[PDB]
Amino acid sequence: MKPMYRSRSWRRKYVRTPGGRVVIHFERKKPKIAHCAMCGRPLNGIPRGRPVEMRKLPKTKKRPERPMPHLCPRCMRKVMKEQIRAQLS
Amino acid sequence: MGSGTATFGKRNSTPTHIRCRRCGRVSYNVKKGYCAACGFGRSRRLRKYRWSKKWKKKKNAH
Amino acid sequence: MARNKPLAKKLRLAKALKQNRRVPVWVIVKTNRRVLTHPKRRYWRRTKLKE
Amino acid sequence: MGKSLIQQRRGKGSPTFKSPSHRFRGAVKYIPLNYTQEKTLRGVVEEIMHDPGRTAPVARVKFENGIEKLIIAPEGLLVGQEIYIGPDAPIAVGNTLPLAKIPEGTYVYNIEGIPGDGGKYVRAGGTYALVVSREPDKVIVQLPSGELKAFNPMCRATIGVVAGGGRLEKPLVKAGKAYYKYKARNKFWPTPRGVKMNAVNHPFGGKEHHPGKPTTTSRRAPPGRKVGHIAARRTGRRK
Amino acid sequence: KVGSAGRFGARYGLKIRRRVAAVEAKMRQKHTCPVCGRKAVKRISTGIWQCQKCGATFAGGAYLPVTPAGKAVRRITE
RNA sequence: CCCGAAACCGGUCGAUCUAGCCCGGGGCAGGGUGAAGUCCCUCAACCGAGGGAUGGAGGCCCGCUAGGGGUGCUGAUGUG
RNA sequence: GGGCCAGGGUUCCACGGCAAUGGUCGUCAGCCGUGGGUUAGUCGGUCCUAACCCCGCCCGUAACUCGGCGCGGGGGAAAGGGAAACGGGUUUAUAUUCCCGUACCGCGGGGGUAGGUGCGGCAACGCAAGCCCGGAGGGUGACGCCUCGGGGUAGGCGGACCGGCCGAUGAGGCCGGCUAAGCGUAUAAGCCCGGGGAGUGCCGUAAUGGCGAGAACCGGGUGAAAGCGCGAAUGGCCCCCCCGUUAGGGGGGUUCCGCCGAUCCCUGGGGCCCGUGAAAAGCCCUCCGGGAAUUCCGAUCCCCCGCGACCGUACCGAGAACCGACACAGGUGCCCCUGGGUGAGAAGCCUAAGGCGUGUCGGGGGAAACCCGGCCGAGGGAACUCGGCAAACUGGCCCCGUAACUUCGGGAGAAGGGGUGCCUGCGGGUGCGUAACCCGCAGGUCGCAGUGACUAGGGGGGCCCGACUGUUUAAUAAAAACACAGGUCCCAGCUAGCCCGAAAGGGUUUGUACUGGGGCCGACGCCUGCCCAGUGCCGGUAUGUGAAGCCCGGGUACAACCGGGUGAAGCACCGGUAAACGGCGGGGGUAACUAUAACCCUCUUAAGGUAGCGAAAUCCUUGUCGGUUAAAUGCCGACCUGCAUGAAUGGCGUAACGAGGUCCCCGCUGUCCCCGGCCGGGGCCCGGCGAAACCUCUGCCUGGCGCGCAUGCCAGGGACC
RNA sequence: AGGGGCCAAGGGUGGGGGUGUUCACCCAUUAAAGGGGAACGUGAGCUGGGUUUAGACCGUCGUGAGACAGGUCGGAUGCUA
Repeated sequence: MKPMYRSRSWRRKYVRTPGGRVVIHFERKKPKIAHCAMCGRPLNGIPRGRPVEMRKLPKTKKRPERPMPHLCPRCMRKVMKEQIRAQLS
Repeated sequence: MGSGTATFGKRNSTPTHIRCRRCGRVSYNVKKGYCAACGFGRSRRLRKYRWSKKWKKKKNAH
Repeated sequence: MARNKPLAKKLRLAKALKQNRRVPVWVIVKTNRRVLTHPKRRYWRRTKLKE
Repeated sequence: MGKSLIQQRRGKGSPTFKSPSHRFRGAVKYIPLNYTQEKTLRGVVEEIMHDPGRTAPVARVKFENGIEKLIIAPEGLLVGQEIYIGPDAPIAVGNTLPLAKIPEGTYVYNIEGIPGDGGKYVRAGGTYALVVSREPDKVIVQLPSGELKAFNPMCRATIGVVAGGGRLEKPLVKAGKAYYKYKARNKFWPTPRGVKMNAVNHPFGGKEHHPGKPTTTSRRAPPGRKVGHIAARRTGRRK
Repeated sequence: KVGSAGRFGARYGLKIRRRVAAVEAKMRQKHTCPVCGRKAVKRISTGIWQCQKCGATFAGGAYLPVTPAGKAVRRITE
């Protein structure tokens, strides 16, 4: 296409027309692994997808059911222990 | 730079100078945003000078 | 791409193109020898421009 | 006569001699609008980063009034250490309190010179100031140069030492690796000598290797002629 | 005899590469976490050290986790 | 009488050449050598000794890869 | 050759031509004439913001069309970030856009139902999302370097089948056999979760290595690419048999099986570091919830109605559309870097798809001399020349073997010696079962030669310089110069020092003595003597001295004016200071003997050349001696009295390194003795095409003369164009 | 076999080693290995090492810039009669 250089948004799959023309297509970059951030671990039940694709996809992928889907269940495993200690005293 | 002038000259290719919104001469340098001839972008005023330049065309016009 | 003209620049290019005609023969009759040569004739290659 | 010199260019703030300020990291602020007295203030080390232009490691700190600011990192800090600011801060390492509140004979850094201006003193890798004597009038602190400056007792400072020591213990290795460091900082280089610079370029030294006039220069000497050993009291290593 | 000094080749001269071989060798050594105490700490970066086990990251010397200057601070007391 | 140059000065106009500085991108066949780091065997109480593996560093080598430079031929040209 | 960015700007495309233009003709064309063509919800612009910029305001300036800060706003990438689409068909020219098919963005409705504003599963977890204006917060957007391994498939090739073709014999070879974006349903190494419970402590990866903050080992969950189906019997390839001036067509059949080998692309580990490696628009979630809720509500679930503000799209993109005045052998970005054979190869050669024969003047002379490219030369082996310059030789690869020196890293691919083809038959490795490759072994055998071509280091030693790599006079000097790492001296407590600015103000500085500013020297190894007299710098200064001001005296009806004290920095003056600039000497006399003088006198001017090194990157001079050459104004080693060495205006020495200077040796060789022949392009002729430099004139030669270095004067001679 | 002198240019009068070298020094040969002139013959012929450009170093000199017929490496050779 109009991008020639193999830039980042540019990257390529070979595409065939049946015409046998064989033309280059750009591909969207492949997904970086969202983190817990409260302790650095890639998150189970958290998708990978392209940052555009997440707009037109489903939200189920985008979280787990437990509170703070952003952090890992074990890190939450800290946080509740703290919250109660906090209500108790 | 000195000789080997042929070997050198692949720029000019890029343009930095045009038909001006204000005057119409060939000097509205796209990069500065300044017209060399008229002074548009730089000044509210037209460029005119004792030497002149601008004046000379105008007298010549008369 | 294209490049990549601005709309106006195309208007200007179009004008220069217009200037790059050859007069018509009838004017010429009307004149009865005459202003000729049409003086502007601009060649794509030969000449530049303005832009 | 000759052109402006290598130093005179520097002063213009022209871009070969302009520090990057967009790859560089925060400055120290302690903030005195929540004052020292009537303290309210603890924070948590949010992360630790390297600051390029300080050539030292620096800490991001998340305060508990809701402001985020950098404080120059002490040695032996953990991420999730609590740093306190005030006088009623514990007397331990990385904690920040006034000089009066700090014991005598303890190592200290990041000392204020005007109360509440955020640290303008001892903010380099591995070096530290010593509190030699304290009197309610004035507290005298001994600086990295061996030299004693009197400061107000109501200056802030942090207990401990700076991190990033051994810094000049390791060498720079090669001209390549060095080139790499100077881009990270700002320091006009490769820097040649005036001695084989032409008479136009530089005040001393001609075509070939030998000095013009003496290297040693006045303290009333002109701009653009104040190069060499500047106002040297002595030179050499002998009687 | 050579350290990590083999990278240098013929070059840099004895003292620098000897220094380099020694300083890198000790830099390579397993270091005791200030946080835990197991021998987990490795160098991420210049002056930045991190313990694999506990995950603690802290500032230290460029080559070593602790410098002799840093060591002095502990000794004066809280 | 007329012409004739190197200047000097004043106000302006250039970093599409080029120099360095910065942002954000991209390019560079193939091959070699082989460091640290790590491992094992056999032989010795230890000290070590012999062998082999694994790993893979370099302002590194070879290289008419692309690309950059331009030493000699004082060659070819030298109103190209 | 294919697709494109900039840039060009109609050069594109058709018809009609050739006066001009095209390095020649021209019926051709990029020329001339005349008409025509670039169509976008889903490509990009436009949006964001970077480095950075401007504007108002504040302020400066005599002032501005000038100037830097601080506020506030706005702008900044047609290769950053970023919403969504492909295929086929059609046109003279355009097309992801027009058409056909299939797919889909944004916003705005509508109709249903989950939803008493979600139900259901111990749990690791299930989708038909989560009422709502508002603002808040939080992840992801989001970024340096290089290996290795894991996956994807573009795609190269053998076998088999189906047609087309070529074809001694009817074999073998060539060829067509395709599947899109969009969906639906599946991804799975990373990464969590239960069970279990680390016995000489076990286990793994290609590897480093994990573990009692959960092992070995079993079940789960969980997030890139990938497969199938839809898309799609179509469409698109490929044939066959009929209709014919023509047009418009018709009916058919094939359109396939594996297994095997790869760039890139995407995903984990890991190594690195005195570069620790922008933002935001947007999503996704969460906190609060202004209000509306049971006649209810809401639409992330379905399905369905409507719409798309604006600019761009041609062609070229190049050894003729760019730029160099020229259609210039120049030189400017990407992408195709994995076509086949070759072979380590994006190498060469040959060759495929594809392109061209307009790198645009032809023909003739077997073409003689001469000139450029290039081929070959006996014998001899640098005798040439400043100089082996040029050129030659070696040559790939495998094996053997490998010195001096050394910073132990290297030197080193030292050096030198051997081998290498085809065939026939085996073995090993990896795997799965005989694939795809790779590594060896034996026998037979041909040539002059087996890297036979192309590709493809000549080697060795001493010395000088500079550590190296890099850089340098873009364009007569690439070096010994420069940088350089390392070393040292110096200055400054940040309200600094230094530096810029007319000013306001500013750089360093998101900087704070492990800083950052300025010089000197220039890697390592060993060292760095001695002098503060002179110059310079620095600190200080009773005393003398030292301006204007003020004071006092005098003068003047006032004033000018005259005199003295008071007199700061500055000077005189004192000390320090040479890894500051710099200096670092002369005569005589003397020792068993002839030599010299270890020895002893003398004086300038601060000190008196020390460690070293030395006839030098030392005059005389080709010193002298020795090596080396038959023979060497050389080189090298030595002595050394150095015309006119010497320690950070660095001394000495130095491994490694060099398109550096000089010398020697071996091989080799047309450099030479001494030149020949050949080949191709010119030369030379013809045809067409067609300039320049420069221009008082011209058939002389020799002597004399003369501005003393004459074709022209003078005297002879030669003399047809 | 010489020394010294006359006639005589018809012919001959070399090759190498050092040097940028005309000169000169040496070697081995040779009959002999003569001298001088021709824009110190010969650059619209070559060569371009040296002299006397612009780079650089050392010594001396000079406060310094900077200099040197001192030493030294490198430094283009146009034209269609």
